[PDB]
Amino acid sequence: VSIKELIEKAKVAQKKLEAYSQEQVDVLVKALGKVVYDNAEMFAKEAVEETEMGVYEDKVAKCHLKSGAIWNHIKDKKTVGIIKEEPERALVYVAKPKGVVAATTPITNPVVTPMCNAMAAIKGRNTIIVAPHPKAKKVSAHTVELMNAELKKLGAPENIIQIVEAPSREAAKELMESADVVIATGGAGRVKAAYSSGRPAYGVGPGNSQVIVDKGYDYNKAAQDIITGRKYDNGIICSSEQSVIAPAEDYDKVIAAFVENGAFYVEDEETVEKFRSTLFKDGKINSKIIGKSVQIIADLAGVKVPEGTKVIVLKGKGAGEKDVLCKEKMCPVLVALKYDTFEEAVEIAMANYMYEGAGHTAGIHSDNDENIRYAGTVLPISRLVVNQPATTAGGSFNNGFNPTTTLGCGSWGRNSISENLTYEHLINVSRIGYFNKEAKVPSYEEIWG
Amino acid sequence: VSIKELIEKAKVAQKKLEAYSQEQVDVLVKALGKVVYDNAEMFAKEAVEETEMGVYEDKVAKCHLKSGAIWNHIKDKKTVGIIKEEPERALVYVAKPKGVVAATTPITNPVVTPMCNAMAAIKGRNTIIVAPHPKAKKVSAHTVELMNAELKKLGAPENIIQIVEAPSREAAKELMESADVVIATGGAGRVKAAYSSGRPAYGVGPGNSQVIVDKGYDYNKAAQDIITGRKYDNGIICSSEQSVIAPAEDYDKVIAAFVENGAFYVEDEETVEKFRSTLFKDGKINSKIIGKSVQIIADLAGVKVPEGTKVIVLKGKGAGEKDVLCKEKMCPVLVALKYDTFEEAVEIAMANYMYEGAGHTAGIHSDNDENIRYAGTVLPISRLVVNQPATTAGGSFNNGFNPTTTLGCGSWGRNSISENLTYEHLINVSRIGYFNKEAKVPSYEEIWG
Repeated sequence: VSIKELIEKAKVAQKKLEAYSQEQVDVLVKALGKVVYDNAEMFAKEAVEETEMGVYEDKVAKCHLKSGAIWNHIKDKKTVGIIKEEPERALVYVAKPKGVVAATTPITNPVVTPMCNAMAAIKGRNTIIVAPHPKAKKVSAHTVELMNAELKKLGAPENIIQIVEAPSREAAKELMESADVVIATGGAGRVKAAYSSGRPAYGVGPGNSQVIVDKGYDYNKAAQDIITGRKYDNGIICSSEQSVIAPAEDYDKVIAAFVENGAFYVEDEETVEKFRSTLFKDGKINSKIIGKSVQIIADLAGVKVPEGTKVIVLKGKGAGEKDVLCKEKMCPVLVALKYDTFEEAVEIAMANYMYEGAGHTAGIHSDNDENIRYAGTVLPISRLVVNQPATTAGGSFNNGFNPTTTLGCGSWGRNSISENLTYEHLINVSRIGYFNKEAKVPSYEEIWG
Repeated sequence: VSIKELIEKAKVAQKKLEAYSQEQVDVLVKALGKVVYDNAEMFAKEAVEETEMGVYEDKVAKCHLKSGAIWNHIKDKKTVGIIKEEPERALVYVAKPKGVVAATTPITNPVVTPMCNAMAAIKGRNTIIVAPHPKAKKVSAHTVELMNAELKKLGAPENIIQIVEAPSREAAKELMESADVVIATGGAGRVKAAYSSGRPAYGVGPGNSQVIVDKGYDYNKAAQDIITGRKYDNGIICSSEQSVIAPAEDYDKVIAAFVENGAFYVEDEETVEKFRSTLFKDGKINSKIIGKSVQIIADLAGVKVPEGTKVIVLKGKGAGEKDVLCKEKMCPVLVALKYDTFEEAVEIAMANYMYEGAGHTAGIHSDNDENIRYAGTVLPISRLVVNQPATTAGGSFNNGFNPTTTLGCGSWGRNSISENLTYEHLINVSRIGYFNKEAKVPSYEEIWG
């Protein structure tokens, strides 16, 4: 099945799907997330043992959280036909499909990403063609199979969800250039290909979530939240915490709070280098430790780490490019940096985002809202996460971030949107704009007064 | 001055401009539009006589309308720092610059487009580098010169607005690939280059505004509005009317209303072909008649057209690809098509958008709001214009369309947005997202009930 065949099958199905009503669309979208929720144990076991990375229980919770939070958010959203009337502007808003969606899915979330993109596309009467990551093509195609089985039970049009099993680089390039809109969730090489296809694209970016712990905050609570997000799925989540920027006044208190909650702190220079020379090879992350457990990393580094350790905290030689450990670490390892005062703490996180990860996510644990707002104003980020694990940046029942699996990084990460990808970005919103007669034309003084 | 120098000067100026407040930004933006308003007579005379297309008085009104309507819309908009608080979602919205903007400007609007893009960029503390069309580089650089003169009077940072005078295709390609965000207002070749640069881009599309006149409407009013938009600037406006889809019941009444208001109607097959073989060469528009007067087109066609004629109405052989006249005509010429009933009138316009211009603008003249809403729901357009000239789709004091010079065509025209380009698209909007504790976690029945 060539790409031109997949595109033609998707365009035919979309024209059939365009005749669907708001209710008939929502029926299909709800079942897409429910089948991922009901088969979470099977998908998580296959994804972990095929991609050779991640934690089984964490992917089960990921399938449960993503599928439920997405449908809970989009169940009452109007995305078909006329959706909003603004008489004060003499405007009527109409929601129209964009057409055929091409979605390249990653290896880290090979189940919830094909689900999220398909739910967001079908929500706006669009069809989707999935191109999975090669090391995850089996579990990603199995998710599409279980989703298409439920769509067939509901009499949905065939081929509204398609899969490109094992495509070449030219095939994925042929797919993105042929589709009406592109979604690229993965490495910077796949994202740059999306914005080079001559088509409007939605991409992601490399993460590097910096975490500021403010003076006086509950260090035990901050430690628990940061450890929970760092070890989540063995640390392959893009928004996962990467550093702990702690005040030098209470530095021993912050570290002891991490050690109390299952962290192994390393201060010795030679011992940290045993981890640094293992995690990074010529400034690049070692692919053999991506998504691996703490004991796997500890054995390869030759350092004794006690059993039950959740994360590894390493004292960094400095901020920014003073230490390769300040880059994105796709493994349960945190770099520890001390700061003098808050503006410098913002500067320390600023230098790490210039090193890698600008435009993604940051985390802060503080009761000082003047400090939280100052951090949110200066840092080059799309999402600031306050007093909770940074891994919740993709949507939670306790925060206001839009649930998604595609976190846009804005212009910093070379993306079109600096927000979470939802149904909104997969529909064209038009305007009917009437002739407002009651409005008075401003004069020269009324314009430039 | 190489492109790498222009980028470095723009990045330095943007970091200086980022320190500006909301008030200090609005001061610069107001002066950018005012200097184009105050020098409209000089800019319009130079643009007409350099690009060899358009009408002098129409470009004066264009400079007056665009500059005033844009500032009147963005004067009170918050685009610096924290701009919105949503306590019901525990969200705080922050507006951040995207960086350096690369804007390729067209030959048809070489004055208001460099102004609009610069006003929208500086509104969000961004800097802009303008790459003008070769046949309009003198008047486009003169606009940048007069704008930078006013910025210098106000002590603004130098080089927040730059110009690439006469760049090669490789130079414009080097500029778009180097900037943080791209704006491409021009032909489909320049737009496709923007979305192929590996950067997030905002483009336009070829227009082909179809106009439906409903049964029973004021045919004299519809004729006046359609003629006004067709002859505007000798018909080079992208949203300008291209056809008159009239009911066959009152076809003679609609045509007589056009003739009464200064139109020359042609019904003879051989005489229409004299125009068709002149307007189009092998299906492509003849560049010698783009933006030219009615008498210029009439002389080249060898057809006697009376003096004082405003537009030329040509009876088409059929809808869609049955007549090359149903394509975009960048000249004061309309194609006339009769329809049986309203659903077919929507189908006739549908076939012309499939031929050319899908995703742009349509016009309708009707008192039946059920028909207006049916047309707005089905037609593949970003803007429907009701009971007024379609050239007002770029913003008017009597409609709710956002004032702009960059009209996005959505996924149909291979653009990222299906709306008018404003300050909103040139800023990154981030979220601070607090931890909502009062929210209750839904259970299985509460999620999938």
